[PDB]
Amino acid sequence: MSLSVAEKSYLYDSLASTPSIRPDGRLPHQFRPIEIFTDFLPSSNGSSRIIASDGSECIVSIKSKVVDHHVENELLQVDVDIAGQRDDALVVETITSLLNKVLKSGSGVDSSKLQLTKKYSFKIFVDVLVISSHSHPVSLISFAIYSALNSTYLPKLISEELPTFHDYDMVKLDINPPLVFILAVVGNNMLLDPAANESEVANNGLIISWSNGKITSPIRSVALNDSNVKSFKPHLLKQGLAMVEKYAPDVVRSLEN
Amino acid sequence: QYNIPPEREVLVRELYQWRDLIARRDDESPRFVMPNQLLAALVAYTPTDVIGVVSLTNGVTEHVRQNAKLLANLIRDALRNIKNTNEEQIRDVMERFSVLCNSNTNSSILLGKILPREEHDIAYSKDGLPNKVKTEDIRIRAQNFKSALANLEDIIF
Amino acid sequence: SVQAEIGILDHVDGSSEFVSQDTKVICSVTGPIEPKARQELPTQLALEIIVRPAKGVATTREKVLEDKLRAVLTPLITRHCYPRQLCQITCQILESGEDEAEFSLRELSCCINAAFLALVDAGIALNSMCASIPIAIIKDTSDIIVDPTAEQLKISLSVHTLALEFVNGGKVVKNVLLLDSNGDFNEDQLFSLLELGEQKCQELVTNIRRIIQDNISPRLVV
Amino acid sequence: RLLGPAAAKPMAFSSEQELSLHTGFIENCNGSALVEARSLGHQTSLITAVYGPRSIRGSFTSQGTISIQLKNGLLEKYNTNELKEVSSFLMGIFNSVVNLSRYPKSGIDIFVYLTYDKDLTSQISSLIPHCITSITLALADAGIELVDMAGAGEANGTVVSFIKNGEEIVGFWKDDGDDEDLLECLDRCKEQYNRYRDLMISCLMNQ
Amino acid sequence: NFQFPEIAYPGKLICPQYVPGPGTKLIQYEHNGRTLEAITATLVGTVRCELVSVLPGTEKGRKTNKYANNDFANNLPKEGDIVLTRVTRLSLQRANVEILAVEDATFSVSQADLGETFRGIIRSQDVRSTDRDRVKVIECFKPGDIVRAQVLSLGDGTNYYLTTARNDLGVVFARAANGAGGLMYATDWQMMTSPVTGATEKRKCAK
Amino acid sequence: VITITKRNGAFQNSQIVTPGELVTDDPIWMRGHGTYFLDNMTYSSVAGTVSRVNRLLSVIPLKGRYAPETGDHVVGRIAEVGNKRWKVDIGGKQHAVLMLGSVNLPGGILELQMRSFLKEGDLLNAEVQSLFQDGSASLHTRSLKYGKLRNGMFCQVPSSLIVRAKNHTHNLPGNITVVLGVNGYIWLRKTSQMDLARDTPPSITRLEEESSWQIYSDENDPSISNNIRQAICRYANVIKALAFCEIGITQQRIVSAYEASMVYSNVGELIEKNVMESIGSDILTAEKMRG
Amino acid sequence: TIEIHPITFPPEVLARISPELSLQRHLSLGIRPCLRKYEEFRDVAIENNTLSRYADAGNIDTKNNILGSNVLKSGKTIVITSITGGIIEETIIANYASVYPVVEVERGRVGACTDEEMTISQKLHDSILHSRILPKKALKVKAGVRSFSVLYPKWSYVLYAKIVVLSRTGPVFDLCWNSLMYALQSVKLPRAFIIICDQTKSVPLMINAKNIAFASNYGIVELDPECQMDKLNTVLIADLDTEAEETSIHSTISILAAPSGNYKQLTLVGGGAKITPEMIKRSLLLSRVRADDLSTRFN
Repeated sequence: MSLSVAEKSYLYDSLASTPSIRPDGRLPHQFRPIEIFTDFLPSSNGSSRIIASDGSECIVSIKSKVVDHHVENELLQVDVDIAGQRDDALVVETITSLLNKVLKSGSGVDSSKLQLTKKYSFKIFVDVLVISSHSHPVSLISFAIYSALNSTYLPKLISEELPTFHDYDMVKLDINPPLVFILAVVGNNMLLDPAANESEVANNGLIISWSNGKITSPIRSVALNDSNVKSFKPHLLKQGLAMVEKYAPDVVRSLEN
Repeated sequence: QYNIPPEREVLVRELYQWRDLIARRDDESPRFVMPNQLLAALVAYTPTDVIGVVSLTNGVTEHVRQNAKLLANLIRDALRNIKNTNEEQIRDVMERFSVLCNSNTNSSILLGKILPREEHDIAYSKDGLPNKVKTEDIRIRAQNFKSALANLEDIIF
Repeated sequence: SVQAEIGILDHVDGSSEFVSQDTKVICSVTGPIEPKARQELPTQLALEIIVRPAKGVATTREKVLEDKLRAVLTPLITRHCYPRQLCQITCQILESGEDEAEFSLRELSCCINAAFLALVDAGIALNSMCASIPIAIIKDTSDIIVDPTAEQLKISLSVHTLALEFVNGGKVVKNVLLLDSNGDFNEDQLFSLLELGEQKCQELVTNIRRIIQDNISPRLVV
Repeated sequence: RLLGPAAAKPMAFSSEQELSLHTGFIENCNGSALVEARSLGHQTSLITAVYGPRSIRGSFTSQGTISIQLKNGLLEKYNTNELKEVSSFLMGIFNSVVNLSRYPKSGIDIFVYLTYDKDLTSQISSLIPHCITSITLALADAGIELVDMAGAGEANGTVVSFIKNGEEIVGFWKDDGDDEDLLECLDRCKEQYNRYRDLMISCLMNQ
Repeated sequence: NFQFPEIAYPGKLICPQYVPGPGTKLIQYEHNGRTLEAITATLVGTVRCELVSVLPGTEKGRKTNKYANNDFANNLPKEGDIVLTRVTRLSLQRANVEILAVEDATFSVSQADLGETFRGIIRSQDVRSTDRDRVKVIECFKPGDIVRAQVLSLGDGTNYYLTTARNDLGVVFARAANGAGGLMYATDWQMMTSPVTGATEKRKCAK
Repeated sequence: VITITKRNGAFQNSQIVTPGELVTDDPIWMRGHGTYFLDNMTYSSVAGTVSRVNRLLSVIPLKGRYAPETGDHVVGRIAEVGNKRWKVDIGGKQHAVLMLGSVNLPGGILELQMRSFLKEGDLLNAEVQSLFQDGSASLHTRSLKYGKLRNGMFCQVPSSLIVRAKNHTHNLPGNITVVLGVNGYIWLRKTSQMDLARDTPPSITRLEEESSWQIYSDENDPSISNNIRQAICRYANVIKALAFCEIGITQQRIVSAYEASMVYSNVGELIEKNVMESIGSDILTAEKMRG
Repeated sequence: TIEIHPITFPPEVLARISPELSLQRHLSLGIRPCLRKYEEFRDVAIENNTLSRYADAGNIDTKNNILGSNVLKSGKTIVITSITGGIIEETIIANYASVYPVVEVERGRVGACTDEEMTISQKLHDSILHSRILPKKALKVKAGVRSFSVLYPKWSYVLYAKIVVLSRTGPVFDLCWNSLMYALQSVKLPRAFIIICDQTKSVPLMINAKNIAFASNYGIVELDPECQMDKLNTVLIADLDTEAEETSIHSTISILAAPSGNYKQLTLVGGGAKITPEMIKRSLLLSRVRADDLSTRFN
């Protein structure tokens, strides 16, 4: 985004006060309406398209491949491609390396839920395509892969020889997909799910990962803007971190529906 | 346009508005009664006397000659007007500074012994053996070059 | 005996084609022309040297070929009389005439001669003239021979590419432009070939002058 | 760049934390440093160079722009995707420490070379606290202004960078590890940050 | 007015509110009480009192000039400063140059060639002191000459505004035929001649 | 709480002319916008409706951007600073130019430090003075009413949803002043001293106004009422709500939707898509079917 | 006839406004801008087998791939030369091989390989092959079969190289060559069985120690009477360094000298001053002593 310094001081003073007045007036625990479409790519096992309120749209496709897990290290490879950005861009490889950690085969998702024979297993290819974006999309892609993995169907196994699969029947992918949230701190107030203008005048940002009803390992604290970058008190680190522990079940109840 | 000091803005204002009223009185163009060439000349010479306006070096128009006594009286009015406006709890916060201040070797592991090595120049003798030069030898040559650099004050043929 | 033709291209200021044994190199010179931002020099002329192999793309093998050819033509051109200007000098090797992977001396010797010829046809200020020859020694007789063939290189111990500079009717040698060598040699054999290489390049410019006169003279007052 | 023939295959074989600090020894850039850490079965040896500040032609920004880049050295070559991930985390920290408002219309380029990363038995978590202490020494040698020293520590994957004697946190990084290990991981790095903080000043004051 | 330690490191507190300056910034700290405006040094060097400023480097580093490339990058040419430039481009009504040094005598070497270096423009109206409207810049400067020109208004969108309308300003070092000849020396006010070659070239001399 | 709309199975949920068809064969017409003449016959270049005003034949396209016309009160931010001219982003097909002589300078006739008081990204309002050959607009700030915006928040609406009225700016209850631009750039700020004192209530050859940089300063008002800032956030939602329901924006419909927001009495429940369709329907039905 | 005083400048800005003028003023005193005399070199300090898996002959590394290393430093430049290993299956100069270096000079820039990085990588490959250092019979693999129990009595070795130059101040073509010759003598070829390499067992590389050589660059500078006159006198500068010398000196001589009075490579560029046979013989003899000190510096 790009704003004027006159209105940057207005949003900074309005978000750092004790009432913590938000631009659109939403509460610090509220979110923006999101539209999610699933199951529309027959050539893929799973698929999802997510549309945000500000115009950010992202498409996720899921493919599968039988590979020997004794020689294949990671079974969940995420390929991120942002339109208008190079494949070797600095902002693309960071999310590519960050999503590979939130969906690591064994850590973020247990490999036992996609094993076949004692030798072979399914490898999940998560292809991400960001059509448009106005803020940090790591939280939007997590919502897209969540609905895509929960709407994925893989072929059923028939059973040391090469595995055979059924022609008609296909089993559902029962996998708990981790969730990623973005939090912005403005002076001394926490903001869950910031906007393009909120994250532009914020002091610092927080990335929390949620899996199996708990805060899982891959978390970050990357700055949301290079202008106003300030250090935060450790009491703010645990405030927003414990804040998602109260409202994330309300997110999953509305997302897993 | 003619580079007139901004301090004389009160003078050109009186002459421009008088030029406009006379141009409207006799139904003439403002340049017919006083062109921009003559306007800049009246504000520069500032003719106080009745002769300085009519006997100007560049020449005047018919309206300036007939109204010579009036314009020579206006510059005298503006000259005396432009000259009229020119004349007219520390120790309580210092102790907090000193009480907060109370809250406050391996040479190498792998490459720490090779990289921080300073310059070492060597010389080869006639037989073929290295001769390391001391840091004082290169220092003698340093001041010998700077002193001989600022001692050039004459050039011959 | 070598063959050479001048003025063969229609869309460059100067063109040339140097043929020796089996190596054939076509060069193209264009200048002075408007340089780019990163190329323009405040005082003297800028050079854009580009050589290309016969097979495959331009790898790092030809990059050192450009840097050595650049050092031969840079002192040969009066650069100071073309301030803030550019001159493109492209060398295209049609036939290598040797082994590209094991050798690269005959192509450097032909690119130097082909570039100098194209610099003459384009009308660029040259302080002197140039001549380059390849030199190698057979491990059998251990004697110095000029322009060795492709079979004579595989048996050679050390290779040489001597480039000289001639003035005063192609007789006086002003300075040794380039002498690139790789292999096994000593100081006794260095001057043993440097003296022999000076008289083989003297008859080369004498042969170059005859060639560049049979073609430029008819185009002038004739 | 030769790389050799493509038909060739690579070889396949079937408490206390020592620290070393240096600075300078580089003439290209303005300020440099070299940190080395040898503890248990893992050694770290990386070089940091700061080429700045350089005035940007045609720029009109109100404050400076930091450019941090991690480059693979010669051993334990990480993936390029994770190298830029730590760089973006390093820029998110140093954008709050380096006085950006002092250098308008100019940028600062950081070059950290993880030359020798060795393990003797995410592996990048242990190297992050060593990269932060190498840039602060290099930024101070280049005459660049930094608001207080910046250091970090490791506590089983969790990497937290503090400032102002550990009063306020500037950055937070965690990979792998366990669950509910927060306050203990903070204090394990809080006392480790002070271990790296005063050691940087002791090396930067010697001659 | 000097009870503080001699040397200072980034983060060391100096004195309360005193005024800030080069190497300090008003940072409010908290020690179980109200926030006090503390001036904190952000450079490695000694503190000086006049006006509070922290100058980088040691006294030996200032005399030996160990921070050569660090001094010019931190001290930008302000208004009225007299600098040493090099002619790069010659236009009909201007002359693009390249700032190489700046004085307060003593100077400071610029950045080491490649771009991203400070450049300026000497307008034809500010070349000479008399007849400022009609001049011939081709008779005043040549590409590759060191020119001593004083800066003017800072419209630094890309270049700087310089002037040579004085006696001690102009070409201070040049060579015949744009570097292809011998070193020339300034004789008259607009006549430069090389002793060995004997050739004369019209410049804007400074003697 | 979150409201997530879900789907499954699919990817998603006068005279109309198309480009390439014949609209008329009568040569006695004036070819307008979205129309190309050819072989004494008229064809349409875009898709839309046919308009026949006088002898001017033109096609009104469906999705049309902002067309800059002479004498339009617009709002735009500076995109770049050039040689004595600043390209401002109005939202049209190109960047509108703002010559240095089109704004009030405090120094006057007495200095290329243009970026000092007006850099890139700064928001302001002005009026279109004229147009260029390619359609680019030329703005000017020769009035005290036009100045650098501050003490508020910026928002954007589609250009085809702004109705042209007499007064471009209006004063709203709650000490709030709205600035409606025909380009679609709205500025919601607290009422200043100017919009409050003017929007609501022979030897003379004219003189020049003495205006300082007091209107170009980036320093906003120090003390803004907390009760007023919550009103601005309540105005930004109801404006984007009417734009979500393709409703024309006028001064009477801004204050009408403001009373409907008091039923919920919270500025956070307005971002939902269900409450926007209801408040939008409460205006089209309780106003157009009652008067 | 003429008498005009010149304009003086401090030595700091003298090298910036004109590297040619600063270079001529030093040679009038018999010194160089590098604070060195005419035929003075720079001391070196090397560390072989320091970054390799075989650093400790008793306690081998658990996870390492480098076969040998050499941290060379001459003056203020730093050269690091590691060597990785590979293997290819196969089915007078042709009997010898070479190395595949990846020169990466760090100067503070980003992008692909510089023209300098690609010229050193090829000149190193061309000098190793012509000097005959690695015969093709030394790359063969005595591949056995394990059944564990390994036994030893077509496959051939492929040797890579990565050179990282830091704090560059001049032409580093000679520093990378000397650092490679040191790093060559420290690598060990791991044994291979039936293909998998051995974890601990290694074999020393068969390097043709007869043809080993070292690098040394020189320069021919032409003076001038205007900086402290029919004709003039030229001097020879050994081991060029600093931006002043590399920019102004347009006539250099870089050579590879081997023991027993043998030479492996010579480049004779005479762009600047005239290269007389006097300075040709002097550069050759001055390099034979340089190669004797380097080969007998630490080993």
